[PDB]
Amino acid sequence: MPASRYITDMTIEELSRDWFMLMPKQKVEGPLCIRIDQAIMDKNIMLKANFSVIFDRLETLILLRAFTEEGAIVGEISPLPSFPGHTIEDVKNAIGVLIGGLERNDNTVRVSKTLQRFAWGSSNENGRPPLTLE
Repeated sequence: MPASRYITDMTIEELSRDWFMLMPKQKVEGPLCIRIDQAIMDKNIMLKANFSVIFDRLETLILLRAFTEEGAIVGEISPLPSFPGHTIEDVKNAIGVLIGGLERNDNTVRVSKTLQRFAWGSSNENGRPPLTLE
């Protein structure tokens, strides 16, 4: 087997940090459950992830986290433990569903340097349905 690399893009300190959603919205996207908080607006947020790597691409996502430049965890993409054999194809879409929710809320988000060159790249999700009024 070729050597499998591990990206510790986000720290164990903040990975093991307890948090909640004040406006919880649960999207399921394949083997990856997307956490969307509808209240988090006007924030500068970063899409960070720890994962295994093979052939210089994302092999299996261990965990993905969305948190502000404040450090406050406002969202997450939790890989379901009952699915240990998922592809980078699943992950790149999942990142963009999380981002899509952040876009609706009107934040300012950026994807991690790692996720950009591994998963995101050319195949990037785009779009924001505006939060309509009555």
